Amino acid sequence: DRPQKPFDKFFIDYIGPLPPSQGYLYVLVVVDGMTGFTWLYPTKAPSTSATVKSLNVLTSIAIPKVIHSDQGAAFTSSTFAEWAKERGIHLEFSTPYHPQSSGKVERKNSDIKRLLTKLLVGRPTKWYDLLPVVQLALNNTYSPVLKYTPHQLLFGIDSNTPF
Amino acid sequence: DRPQKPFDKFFIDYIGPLPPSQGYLYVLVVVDGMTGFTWLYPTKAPSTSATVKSLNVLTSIAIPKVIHSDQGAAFTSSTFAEWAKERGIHLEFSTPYHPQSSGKVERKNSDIKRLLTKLLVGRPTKWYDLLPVVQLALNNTYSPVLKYTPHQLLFGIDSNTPF
Amino acid sequence: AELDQLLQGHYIKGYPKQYTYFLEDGKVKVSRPEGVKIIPPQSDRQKIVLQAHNLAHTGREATLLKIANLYWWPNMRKDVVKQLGRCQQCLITNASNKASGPILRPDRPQKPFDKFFIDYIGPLPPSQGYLYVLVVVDGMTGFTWLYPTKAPSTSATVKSLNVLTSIAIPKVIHSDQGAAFTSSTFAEWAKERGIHLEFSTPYHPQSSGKVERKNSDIKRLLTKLLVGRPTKWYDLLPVVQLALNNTYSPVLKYTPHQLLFGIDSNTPFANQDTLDLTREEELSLLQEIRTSLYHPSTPPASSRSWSPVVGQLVQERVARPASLRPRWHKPSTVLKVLNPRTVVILDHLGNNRTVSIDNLKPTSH
Amino acid sequence: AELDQLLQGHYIKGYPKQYTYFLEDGKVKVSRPEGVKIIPPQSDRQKIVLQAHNLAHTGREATLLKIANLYWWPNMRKDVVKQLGRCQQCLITNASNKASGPILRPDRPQKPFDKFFIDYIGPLPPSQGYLYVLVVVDGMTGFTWLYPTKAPSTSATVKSLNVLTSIAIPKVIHSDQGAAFTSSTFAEWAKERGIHLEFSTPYHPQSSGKVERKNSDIKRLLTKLLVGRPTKWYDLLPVVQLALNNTYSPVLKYTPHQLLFGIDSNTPFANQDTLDLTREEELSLLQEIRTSLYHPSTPPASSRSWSPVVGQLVQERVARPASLRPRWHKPSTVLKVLNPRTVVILDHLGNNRTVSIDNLKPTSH
DNA sequence: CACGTGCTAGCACGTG
DNA sequence: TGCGAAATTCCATGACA
DNA sequence: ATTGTCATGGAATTTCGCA
DNA sequence: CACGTGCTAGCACGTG
DNA sequence: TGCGAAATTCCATGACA
DNA sequence: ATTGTCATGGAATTTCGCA
Ligand SMILES: [Zn+2]
Ligand SMILES: [Zn+2]
Repeated sequence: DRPQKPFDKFFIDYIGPLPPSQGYLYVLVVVDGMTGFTWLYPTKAPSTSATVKSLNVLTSIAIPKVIHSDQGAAFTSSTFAEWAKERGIHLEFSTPYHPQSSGKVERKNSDIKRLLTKLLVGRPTKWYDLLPVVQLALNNTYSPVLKYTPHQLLFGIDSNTPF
Repeated sequence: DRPQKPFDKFFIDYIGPLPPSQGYLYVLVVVDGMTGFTWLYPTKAPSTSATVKSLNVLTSIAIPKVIHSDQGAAFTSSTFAEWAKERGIHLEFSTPYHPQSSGKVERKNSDIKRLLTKLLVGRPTKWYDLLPVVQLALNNTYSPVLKYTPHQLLFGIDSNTPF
Repeated sequence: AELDQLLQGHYIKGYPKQYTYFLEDGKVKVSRPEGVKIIPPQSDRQKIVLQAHNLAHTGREATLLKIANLYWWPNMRKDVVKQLGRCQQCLITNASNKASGPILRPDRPQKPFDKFFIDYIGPLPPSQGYLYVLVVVDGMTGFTWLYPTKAPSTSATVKSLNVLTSIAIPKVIHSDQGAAFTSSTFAEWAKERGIHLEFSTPYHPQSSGKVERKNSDIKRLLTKLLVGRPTKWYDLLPVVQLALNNTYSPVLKYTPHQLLFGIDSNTPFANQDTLDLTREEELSLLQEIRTSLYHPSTPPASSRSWSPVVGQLVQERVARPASLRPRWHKPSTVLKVLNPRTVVILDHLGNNRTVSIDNLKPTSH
Repeated sequence: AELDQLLQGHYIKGYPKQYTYFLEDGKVKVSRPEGVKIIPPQSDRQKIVLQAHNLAHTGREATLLKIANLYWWPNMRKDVVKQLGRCQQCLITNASNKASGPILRPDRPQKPFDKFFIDYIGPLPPSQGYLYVLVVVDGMTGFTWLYPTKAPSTSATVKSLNVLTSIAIPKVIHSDQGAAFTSSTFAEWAKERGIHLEFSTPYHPQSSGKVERKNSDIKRLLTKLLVGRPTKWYDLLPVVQLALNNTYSPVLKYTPHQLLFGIDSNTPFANQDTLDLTREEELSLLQEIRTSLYHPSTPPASSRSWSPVVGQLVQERVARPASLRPRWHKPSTVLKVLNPRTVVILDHLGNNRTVSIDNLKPTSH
């Protein structure tokens, strides 16, 4: 229909378990559907409980029209569906075992998945502290398909920390 | 020489002892030489000590060129002469046993002397409390020789409590 | 859908014609220069306006623009202002953008001893176990008396004012509604001596301006005198009192002493200009000075001030508002307009209050 | 008696002739319209002026008139002003009658994330054992972040600003010289991330105007929301943050969200005007809005202001002056004039200080 | 004892 | 008369709260 | 039923000493 | 521990 | 065009300290 | 080495719907 924009769709997923860095065994991955921006939230478990804690911090900044995820327990709960409706966030669901995305999101969720793991052996079981730097790299990473960074597409200006 | 004015001369004297009203056995009488105004200060003894306490309260309002008194102990002390000089108050002294004044002051010191004593039997050994009313009457008393009150000559307007 | 005859092409007062009003999704839309907006019925507006305002309890414009994003109807602001007049929280928290009327400059009391102004300075630094000063300023002359007290009590106000009234009695005594002054004991003491107690409006110290502004000269000189020294001021009140009474107001050309006596006493730099006149020829001249003394007139009104009319909706600055609590009381009504600057209100409690317009803002809308 | 040739009838520059200068008591007198006054030698004047001034540490006129009572000489005021420039106590206590120069309106930061403004709101009413809020306002857009803290410590400022900088890093962070901000630990944290710390002049909160003025909207909305309820604000910072970022500044026509993103997110009354453009055609338009945004210019100077020149004598408002203590420090000198409104002084200690002219008065005489 | 009205304290943090 | 310097008046800006 | 005030010092302005 | 810098408490009195 | 009503812009006044 | 700001609502003013 009409052109893609940010906040149109946030793609979420958990990653873990990981090596216990200060109790945080998982990571919540939120990626803007159009700019491929990335937010990362260290959680202690992949529960609605901590999925809410985190998406609140996020939805205090900006609010997606749609959240899209796998049918992971945390995402399919009533708790979460109630939390969603409350804010006018539409829920969309990747039909089981056959994951769904646009090109962009598939690769970004990949970049992370691997970039996380490299700075998991290279800088070992103390990863918690580094998620902010990860997130910055991720959002300042250059895009082939659109020759602009997430930090550029999102804010419309150059990062003050280029990569 | 040149016409009489207020603050030109204050005439002072002690009166007592009197019936112990709250310890105050004496009264310091200060009368302006020209307006015949009267201030009254209850003291515990006719000492320089309490003559100073009292004339300070007075000389914080206004300051005479001259104080004139009998050769009473309190008045002739060094203490008092030092206190006087400090403020540029000239001391004058009624030559012993033959008291000195103008017409006006002689009668006013009389008015008081008697007016005090009437409200000493009529309202008995509790006089302290009444000195303010005495003082007001005294200063609002009408003058024959000049057809004006002390409160008129001093402030140049009618008292808000006429007598 | 009740005023929907616009869908057939009928005209309804206040709706422009050079547009086209269609239907989509089940909603009456309109094509606009701005974009394409949605017109809801009369029944659905009041609610929408509220929804919008409620987001941040926004003012007129900020509230409209949020609605601009989706809707158009005739004179939306008319509906929005209606709502801001009803929102309780906005009315009791938003400050005002209207300034008080210009100040009055009350006539100087006519004679010395017409009016007395009083206030208490302190607590101060403990000097000889005294902590406060009772300042007594005479209206007309500006002659000022200074009484050291151990507390600002009736108990001790009375004590001082007796020593004072030995000289004369005043017609009127004016003070801030300070505890010790609004006691019944003080009312007594004053009734007995037959003096009328006149009281400033609450939380409005310009009312006691004459004292406060003397306080200034009192604190100022005390300081200059206590430089480098530790602050023992008790023994200085005498020195200050005399000195101040005996200092010229430039715009008056006269010391308060002079305005009270017509000649200087025996104080440094004693003016002798009226030396040769009789006391009578001199006391007359004084009656003259007192009459033609410089007096200021009210300054011009501020471009955007307000003045109170009877039965107007008006709110009162909260006494001592708590943290995160609104700074204005529930709105109220003007009963009596004592002057361009003082008003008696049907209070929120729901008493009579005589308040200064300064502690008032006109209710908006 | 040295310039006494006037007794023989000789002329001395600055002394009028149409009077007659005689002798009485052993003092050189002069007959005047005012009356008959005493002229003392040059040697005796400075002392007399002092005697007179010292009575109440009086200003120019009030000091002269006391001397007028007894004396005349050529340009007495010339001698009197000389003395007021030397009296230490008057210079360090008398307030000023010269107003600051008109304010500067600093250019709005160019891009979002150029400048960050921070301050701490509180202490507040204990909500979930939190007592303060760290407010972070972006210069350009006015986008604002709200972090609940248990104290205004570096410890916890760092904590918050990390969560923040995950989105982006700012070039510059500006704050009041608040304890936690002027720590070395904070300098570190900022050096590490390579961000320049820029500091407001002391005791001058207009410098942090952007935050303070956002604080206002933050406290105001919090209150409207906590009416009738007990004040538990912790759970409301989220709600406030979003709402505020998403409320139109009337004079800008834009929400801070919009100035940061170019489209609204999924928040009530979502503006869709840029719906049909590509993200690229849209992000371009934003670069445009940001450039031509309304900006105020400095207001006109006050009739009686002052502006600082190098090497001028100037004094500094005492930090927190004691009771009965002077409100100004010993006079000092201007070294560098950073702008019409900020100055570096040879401090009284005797350091370098960068102070706002507001905390300065030009030394008189 | 809490409430209305006229005054100044007080506490925080980081550093020396 | 009119002109330069002195002297007096004007006033807005702050502190009392 | 009550109401702002006045020291202060550059600047503006009116008076003064002398022709 | 006192000092510099950015915040709100606090205490008084008389009356109900 | 030009006129009345609507709608948008102007701005000073306060609160953040 | 650093600098005041902006929601707000009557009032003033510029744009609009219709001839
Ligand atoms: Zn509201
Ligand atoms: Zn001095």
